[PDB]
Amino acid sequence: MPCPKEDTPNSVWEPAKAKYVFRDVVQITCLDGFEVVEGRVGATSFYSTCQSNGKWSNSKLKCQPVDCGIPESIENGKVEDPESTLFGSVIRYTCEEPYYYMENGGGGEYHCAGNGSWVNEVLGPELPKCVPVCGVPREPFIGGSDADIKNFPWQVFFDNPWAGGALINEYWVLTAAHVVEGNREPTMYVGSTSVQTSRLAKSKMLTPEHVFIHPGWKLLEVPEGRTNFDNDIALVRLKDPVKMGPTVSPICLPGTSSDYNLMDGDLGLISGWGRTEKRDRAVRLKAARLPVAPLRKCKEVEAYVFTPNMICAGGEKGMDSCKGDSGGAFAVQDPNDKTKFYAAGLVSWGPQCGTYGLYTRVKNYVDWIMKTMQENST
Repeated sequence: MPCPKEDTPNSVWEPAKAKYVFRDVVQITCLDGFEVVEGRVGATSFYSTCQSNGKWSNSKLKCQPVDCGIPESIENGKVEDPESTLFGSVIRYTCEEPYYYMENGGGGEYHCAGNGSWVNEVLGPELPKCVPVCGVPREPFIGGSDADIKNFPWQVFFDNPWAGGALINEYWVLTAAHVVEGNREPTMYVGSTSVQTSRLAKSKMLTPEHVFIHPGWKLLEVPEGRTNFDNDIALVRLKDPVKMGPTVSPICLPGTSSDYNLMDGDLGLISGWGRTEKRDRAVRLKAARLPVAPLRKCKEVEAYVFTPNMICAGGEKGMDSCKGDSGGAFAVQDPNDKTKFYAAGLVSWGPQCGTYGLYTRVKNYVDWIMKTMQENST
């Protein structure tokens, strides 16, 4: 005749009574995190009625923990294999270190919340973004020596003709305008210490979506006898993002602040496969270390123009800027972080090279760089 109230963890009954009787109707609500799964629904409340036989109409319907389900994956990241996916469970996202780090990480710890979704203390249900770590080479680096591609993972090799550039994120290569005014659809390659024309299908090719030449770059009908190198800078947007790894990763950009100004004597690394192309053998990457020198030098050899948008480097006899690929990066150690490199300069001055080098002063172009990258996103 009367209906007993059985064990009620996981739920609350309105009205809550000690002893229920025939015809009594009870509303049952599951506690947050709990549901009754029947058919296509996870019911969080329902009615049950006390029958003439003392059994409840919906006895045996039980509130169970919600399942947040198998965690979504992220690009350039992994999620540790979870012990359960039920209410209150904890998962941990991490990025592929050291080539990637978590962008404003909530720490990557998510928990299975009451409504069935994985949530993070700060991000709510948004997943972590894993973005490329810039500037830090796996293995760091007279007239110049032998290099490995690991010393300069940001080096982009251009091919027709031989030239260079620097990878600055997963979608963008930084290079000299002189290098691209000719080929608007440049062939680019990354990830190898050696280059061999017959052998290029083995080294990972980048495909250009579009080339952005700095508007201050004076265009010439006759490019071979260019006297003015002001604003020698350009951006190439790639179709596909670049996977980072021990042989490929971007280089940092300079800040706008004055500690990214250069003093005479400041050391920079240049790198490349050389000015003279070789079609019959393999050529290994080479590098050289050069001191910043005052611009008032860089005048021996009618007649070149010089602006504060240019950096001069070198000076002693055996120094060689040819080493030294066009459009490549003049790499200086970061002032706030001795462990990462940034592109202070891009290799300028066309064919002119040796003993002293000329470099586009990257710092004066940071605004234009960020603007282009943000206004040509996706």
